[PDB]
Amino acid sequence: LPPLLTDEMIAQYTSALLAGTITSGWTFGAGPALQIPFPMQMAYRFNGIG
Amino acid sequence: YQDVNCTEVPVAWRVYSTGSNVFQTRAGCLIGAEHVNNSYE
Ligand SMILES: *[C@@H]1O[C@H](CO)[C@@H](O)[C@H](O)[C@H]1NC(C)=O
Ligand SMILES: *[C@@H]1O[C@H](CO)[C@@H](O)[C@H](O)[C@H]1NC(C)=O
Repeated sequence: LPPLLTDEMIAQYTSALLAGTITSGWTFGAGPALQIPFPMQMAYRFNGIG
Repeated sequence: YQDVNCTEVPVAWRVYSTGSNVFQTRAGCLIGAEHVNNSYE
């Protein structure tokens, strides 16, 4: 039997996740996606490890 | 009908073997449903 999800939609989901985590930080896992420039989220990701 | 090129589906209830609505997909052949360009859930 063929798979229910062809590879194209799998690639679409992966691209969606990647774009979301690049642009909106991790705030798109909780609620609405909140925009933030990339350097200031790497700054907070440092601030999260001391 | 699974994995059957439906040029010969009724060769081997008749209403569900005629050509009222025939769709060809990767899974097999679908009879009784209308193809639609629109996309839904
Ligand atoms: C299915 O059968 C038809 C015969 O009408 C043939 O032309 C075609 O190549 C076959 N395979 C398909 C449609 O994938
Ligand atoms: C769907 O799109 C195709 C390609 O443009 C067209 O031939 C067809 O008439 C459209 N409508 C249906 C119901 O298939």
